[PDB]
Amino acid sequence: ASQVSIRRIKDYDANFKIKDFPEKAKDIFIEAHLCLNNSDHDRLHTLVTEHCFPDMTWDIKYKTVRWSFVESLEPSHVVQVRCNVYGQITVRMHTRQTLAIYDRFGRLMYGQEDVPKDVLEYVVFEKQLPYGSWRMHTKPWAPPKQPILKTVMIPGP
Amino acid sequence: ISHGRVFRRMGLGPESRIHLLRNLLTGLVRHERIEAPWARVDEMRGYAEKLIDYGKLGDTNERAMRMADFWLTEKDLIPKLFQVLAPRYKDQTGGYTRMLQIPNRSLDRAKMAVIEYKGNCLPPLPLPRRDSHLTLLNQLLQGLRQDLRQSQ
Amino acid sequence: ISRKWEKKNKIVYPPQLPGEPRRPAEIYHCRRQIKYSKDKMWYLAKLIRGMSIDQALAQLEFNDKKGAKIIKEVLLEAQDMAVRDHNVEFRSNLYIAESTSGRGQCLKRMEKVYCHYFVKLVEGPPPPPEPPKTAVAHAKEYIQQLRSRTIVHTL
Amino acid sequence: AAPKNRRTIEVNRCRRRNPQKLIKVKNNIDVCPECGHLKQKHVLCAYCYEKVCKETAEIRRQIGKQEGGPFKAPTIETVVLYTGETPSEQDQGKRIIERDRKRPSWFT
Amino acid sequence: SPTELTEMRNDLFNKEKARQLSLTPRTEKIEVKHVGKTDPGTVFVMNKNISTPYSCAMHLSEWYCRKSILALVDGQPWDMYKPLTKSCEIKFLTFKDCDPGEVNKAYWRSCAMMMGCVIERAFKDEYMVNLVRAPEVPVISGAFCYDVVLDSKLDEWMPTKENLRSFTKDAHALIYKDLPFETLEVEAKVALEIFQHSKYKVDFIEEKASQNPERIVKLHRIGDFIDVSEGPLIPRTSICFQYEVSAVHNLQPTQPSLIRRFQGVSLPVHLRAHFTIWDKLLERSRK
Ligand SMILES: [Mg+2]
Ligand SMILES: [Zn+2]
Repeated sequence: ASQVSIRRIKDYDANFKIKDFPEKAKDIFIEAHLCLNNSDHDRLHTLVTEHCFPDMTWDIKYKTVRWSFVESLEPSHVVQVRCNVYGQITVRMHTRQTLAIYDRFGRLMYGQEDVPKDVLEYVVFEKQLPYGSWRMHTKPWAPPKQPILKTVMIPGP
Repeated sequence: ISHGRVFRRMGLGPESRIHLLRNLLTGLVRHERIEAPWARVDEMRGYAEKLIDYGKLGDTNERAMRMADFWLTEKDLIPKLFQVLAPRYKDQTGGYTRMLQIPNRSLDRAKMAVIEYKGNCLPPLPLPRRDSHLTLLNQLLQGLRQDLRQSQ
Repeated sequence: ISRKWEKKNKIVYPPQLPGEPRRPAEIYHCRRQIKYSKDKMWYLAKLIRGMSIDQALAQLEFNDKKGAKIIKEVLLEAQDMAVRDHNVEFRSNLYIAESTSGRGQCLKRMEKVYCHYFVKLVEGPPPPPEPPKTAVAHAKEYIQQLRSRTIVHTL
Repeated sequence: AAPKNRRTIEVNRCRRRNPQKLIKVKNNIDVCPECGHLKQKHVLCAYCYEKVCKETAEIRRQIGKQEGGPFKAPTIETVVLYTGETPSEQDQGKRIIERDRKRPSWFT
Repeated sequence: SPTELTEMRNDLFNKEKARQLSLTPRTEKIEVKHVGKTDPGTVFVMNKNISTPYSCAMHLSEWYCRKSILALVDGQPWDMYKPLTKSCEIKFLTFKDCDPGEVNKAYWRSCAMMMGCVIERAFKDEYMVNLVRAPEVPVISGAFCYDVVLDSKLDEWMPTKENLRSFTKDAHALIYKDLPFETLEVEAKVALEIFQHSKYKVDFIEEKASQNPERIVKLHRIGDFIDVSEGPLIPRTSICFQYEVSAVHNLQPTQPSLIRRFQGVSLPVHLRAHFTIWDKLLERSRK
């Protein structure tokens, strides 16, 4: 498929455990989404780059998210990998999540507590090509969306 | 004590009062609608009315011509008075001007007022209408209209 | 120079249990360095002390004092922030819980006065005013006092 | 003369916060039933009046552009006509002040 | 034993209300476009079967809530507390619009329902009062009428002015209590499978929906009181400020029973009428 780009990965990394990559990806995924519920964003600094860390941390302050993982529907398999190169690797994942976000006053504003429900993801990890290690970097045709508990207004033009 | 004194006191004396009202009246005859402080407009309304009264007598009269000469400062307006305003009100025998209050002035928070000569070409002031005739109280009063008319 | 007010919009309460009453939201907001005395801003601050937001805006739009438009801009910014960030549902479901005016900093020439305006908006409808003390309440409390007399200075 | 003693915060509070010095709540505000803006009863809707003054100013700018200079008060009535409005049968012999925007709905 | 009949009604009313409210499948969303000259072109995003027009009115301003008295959705009157059902278009009708027709009709049928909830409990328990109907009359007529049938023992009792005064005081207590007019859409079978005590409204219950193609009917509830009407009602009983039941009438064909008719007249808080104009209006509430 894209072995030409993966030649750089083989040369630089010199380890390239292809089949272990899904395991590490799932581990970092669950870890990163595990520590969004404690205000302990310091490690989230090193689990995600500055490209998508500022949004993942600023739009969640004063919101008592309590995420959770319960199951992986089937094993996660790698996808096409392309590659003055930052190594971007895309992994497909069908997972089983629960999510219950709250406002800074403790009133539910999204999702239900247990409601263990399925999610489809096209996650993409990136890594400096050195000391910098694996970091989640990004996350669909038209899947449905769960509504918001709140009723809103959209003013006129 | 000021019992029964109908003339406001403004300006630097009586003369300056007449001159202030004269400038207001000239602006009114020139533009047909002016926004001025409320008390001054209320003082000038009577003068604008009587100016139209003098203007109805027509050019040929000399007393009216002298009066309109004094009370109009840019004389291009004296034609108008005798050929557009006074003819316009050949039917009305009174009440040629409408006077409203408007939002207070931004700088000095004075009580404002727009005054205009009825019937001009300008876009119409947003006059306040009364309640629609179909409202509950009006409907009950209409029923009373009918029931009283039949009895009488 | 103490920036305490704007730090009360960051207290993260614990997630509510499904049983307890829904907690009314809040928003604190402040305008700093209003070129206007404090002994004059106090009257406007007290005017809107115990009334809902919309009535407050209505009353301020038609007041003559210079600080009226400053308070109005502050309240509008507060309402917008409350809906946009603090997860308030209805932008009319707020009321002035606290309104106060405070001193300011800058220098003299004859003091050049300044002042800050502090507003706390609490979600929900206005609380009804404390009703007048009905005559039966006065008689009841007088009886209560007459019925608490003890023999003074003896066993 | 001059004060004989400072006045305490208590006396000053009983003066400054007396009801006579407070700002009264206005009992005469409402909503323009059709237009839907705030207004006092005995006063014009501020937004409506501004939108009227804008058009009056535009009309008057056209009038000035047509009369040339000062001292030109016409001796006939005037009528203002918006785009796609031929001078009606009643307005002949009256000066026309053409404008280049559709007539406002509120202009009757 | 009427004091248990009310419970026997309210329990099943709440039962149906709960079973209907529980049908909503996890808070679906609907879009309500707003039309009208004031604040036009807004798009409310509401909850399919929870949010009411009030939930939309409050979004705009306290002024809309205070002044609004009925809601048009798809250009038909729709009570303020009645939940919405689908992506719709909305507008708010007040007392001071140019054409307060629908609002006047709703106000007067609501006043009729209030007079019902006042008269029914007005008498001594040893008597038996049975509400017949709220005959729709035009606002122009001069008063709203409510047809009831008293027990046959009272043929020699034309109410005296003092008892009418008592009626008025009780109605004023009801408005002072400030209860809402809850609504409920129900399949017509409730009137045919439970409500056996419907003896004279047994006729109206087929008039509910036998005429319309659908088999659903409207129920209105003041609170520990139920009754049907033919259209939406005003949201709160506080809207009425001036209220008075003036006198009563009888219809001569006295074969079935004595169909007493009660007259009343009222106005909202907005359209208060001065003292003397109110006396004149009352004088004409006796025809
Ligand atoms: Mg002076
Ligand atoms: Zn208006």
